[PDB]
Amino acid sequence: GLSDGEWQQVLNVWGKVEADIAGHGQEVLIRLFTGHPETLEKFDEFKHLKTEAEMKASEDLKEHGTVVLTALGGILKKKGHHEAELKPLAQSHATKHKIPIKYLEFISDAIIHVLHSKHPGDFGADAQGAMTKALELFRNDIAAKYKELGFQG
Ligand code: HEM
Repeated sequence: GLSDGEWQQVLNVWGKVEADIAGHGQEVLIRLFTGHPETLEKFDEFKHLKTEAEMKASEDLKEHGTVVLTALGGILKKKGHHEAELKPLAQSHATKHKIPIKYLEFISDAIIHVLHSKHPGDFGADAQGAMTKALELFRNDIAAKYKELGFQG
């Protein structure tokens, strides 16, 4: 867990994202897909967008980025009391999309990268500490449900 002070740093940084969720969303997906090409293959509707420039030219990709960060923001705002929002996501990523936990690790690092990239010098050490914790929490709770389901990957 996170202290209230850590949660207040998480939500304060999330406010920066909300200034433009789609722009942040697109950056996260691109970092993921260029950094770990294997992840693109799980998306049937984007697997043909193998380079950064192709990825940038798709509003469909950008609306998916929007969906991803609006879901995440909604989870962060629960401050760890997220059992109800997390179970459906774990189940669908495990059973429908077949997303190994490693990919969640990847997107987690991608978010940190993007925050530093879009707000250089504005994402403090303290802020980073708290955001990291928050994503680890998220990952760890998804991990528990994967285990329940035996999604070996
Ligand atoms: C911050 C972590 C993530 C969040 C919040 C998230 C959220 C979502 C949401 C809300 C949906 C739509 C509803 C559903 O199908 O459950 C979805 C679908 C999907 N997710 Fe994720 N996701 C995350 C990570 C990932 C990663 C790392 C991958 C793959 C490398 C992935 C692959 C997919 C795919 C393939 C679908 C179906 C897509 C489509 O129909 O275009 N997700 N995700």
